[PDB]
Amino acid sequence: MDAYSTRPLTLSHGSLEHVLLVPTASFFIASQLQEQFNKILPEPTEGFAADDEPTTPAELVGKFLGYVSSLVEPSKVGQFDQVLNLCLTEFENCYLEGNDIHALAAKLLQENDTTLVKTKELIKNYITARIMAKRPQLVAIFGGQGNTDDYFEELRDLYQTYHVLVGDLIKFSAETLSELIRTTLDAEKVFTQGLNILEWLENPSNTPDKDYLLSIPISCPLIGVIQLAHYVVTAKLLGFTPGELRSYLKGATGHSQGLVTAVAIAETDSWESFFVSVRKAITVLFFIGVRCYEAYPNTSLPPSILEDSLENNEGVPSPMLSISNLTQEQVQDYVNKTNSHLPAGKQVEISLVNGAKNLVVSGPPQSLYGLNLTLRKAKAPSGLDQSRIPFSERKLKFSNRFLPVASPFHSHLLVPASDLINKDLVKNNVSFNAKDIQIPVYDTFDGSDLRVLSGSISERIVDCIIRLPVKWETTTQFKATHILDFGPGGASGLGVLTHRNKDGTGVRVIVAGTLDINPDDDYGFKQEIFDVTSNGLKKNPNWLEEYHPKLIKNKSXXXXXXXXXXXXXXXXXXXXXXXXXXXXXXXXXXXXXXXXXXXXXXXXXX
Repeated sequence: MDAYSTRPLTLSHGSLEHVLLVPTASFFIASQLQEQFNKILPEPTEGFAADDEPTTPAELVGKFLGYVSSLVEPSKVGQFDQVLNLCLTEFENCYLEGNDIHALAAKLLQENDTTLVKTKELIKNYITARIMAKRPQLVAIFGGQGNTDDYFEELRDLYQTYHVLVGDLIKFSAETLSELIRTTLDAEKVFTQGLNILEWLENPSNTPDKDYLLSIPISCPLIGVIQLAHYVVTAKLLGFTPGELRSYLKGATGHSQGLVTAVAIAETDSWESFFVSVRKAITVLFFIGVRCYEAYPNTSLPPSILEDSLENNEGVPSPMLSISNLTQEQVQDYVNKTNSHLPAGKQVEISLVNGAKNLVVSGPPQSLYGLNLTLRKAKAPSGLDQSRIPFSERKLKFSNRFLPVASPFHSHLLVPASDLINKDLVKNNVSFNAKDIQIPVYDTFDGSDLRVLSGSISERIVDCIIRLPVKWETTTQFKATHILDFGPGGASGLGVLTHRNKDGTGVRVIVAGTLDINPDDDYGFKQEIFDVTSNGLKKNPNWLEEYHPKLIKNKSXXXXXXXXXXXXXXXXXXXXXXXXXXXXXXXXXXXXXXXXXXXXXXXXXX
């Protein structure tokens, strides 16, 4: 038949073996999901689930047929098995000719309308419909504790979009994690939000409490999941292996919480070597969050400090604190001003050195709240005094907001369980971390190859997290062209922060989202497009110094332009103009005829 409803696309008549099962489908695409949906097409045009691109009918035909389909590989009869496929292949030659419809999703955002969730839907309406019964320089960066408040609604949408591409590891890792809680004692009495992570996907009505979903022994292994769930679609929808993906690299430099996958992605040969490489990550990550919680748990705060925290609008008073928009060491004075009197058990330490202007400080929260007092001291109240001699006396502008982090990471109170887990890592045969590092994974601090064993590597992996800062600019050190990031979702979690650091450099890419914002850190669709690479220019190599030899011996003309305000009002400045410079002269009393009759007199003698 055809795609009806104000946007036409025919369906080829296959001479009477489809076109009697086409009324099984087309009159079922005459369902009320399209026929209460085409009256909204005239006045609020393509408002809701109808025809926003001319092939939006071709996917809802293709998806709804796949949704009431055979639905299991022991397939139902051809109306739910094969009339998809001829409709698929006719769709496959209709608008895409291949070319990886994520690229057409950018061409769905640009050529047709800007509805990302409808842009995202048709891929799911392609991919599950595709797999149904048939049709089967680079730097990597992982993230950690990033600018993300969910870590899971990000993930829950990812499994909802690509059920084909994650459901194996979803089945893999949640099984291990539901077994990981039992295997160590004194962990079962920590996880009273019970760790059936698979359940929370299909059942978020009794989801984990979102604040307790931000907690350490629910989230620290969970961050490894989303980068894994993004690594597999990077393999599967490119049709590659991670061993194929580990070939085309130059970097593999993960964050503090994400260094574990950087080691795990340094060593991943094939898809069965993938899962032990998963088991590298999760079994490292799972034992981390529980023991530091046993080393130090969440302090439930008295409600007066709950008040004053949000009065300054820094947010939830969690034991981790960030500052932006300053140079260094001024805060370090104020740390000393706090730690002049505070106990060693209540000491304050600057944690992370990400960003030449930004800093992160963790510690016991009241002490970090105590820092916020002298942060409020000497603070500009965001009233205007830059217009009154700014670079002599003006107080400075900050961002004293907190972090969604349950534990004081990179601290000096998180010493002992890091030494305890070293026994707990060699208990079960995953702590090898051999010479199978192919690409040199840069360390967070002093970013070596990491295959400098005499580390028994997953102790330095422990040691780099809660003992030491990051110093992220020195960490990076890239002779790169682009950077893939696998941070915890969005254009907020450490994707921009690399770009915020270095400029004149790569065109850094983040796996999450088919969205974009602007040509800053473009992403999503470039993973498998064609014929249009980008290149964020080296604003240093480009537009620098100059010297030459012209067509007729001249330059571009002697770089100096000068213009006074009283000393540019005669024939006198026309001698320097007669010399070797650019002279600009105006504003000479009488607007009429003065410096006008004089202009030719400034021209004849020019």
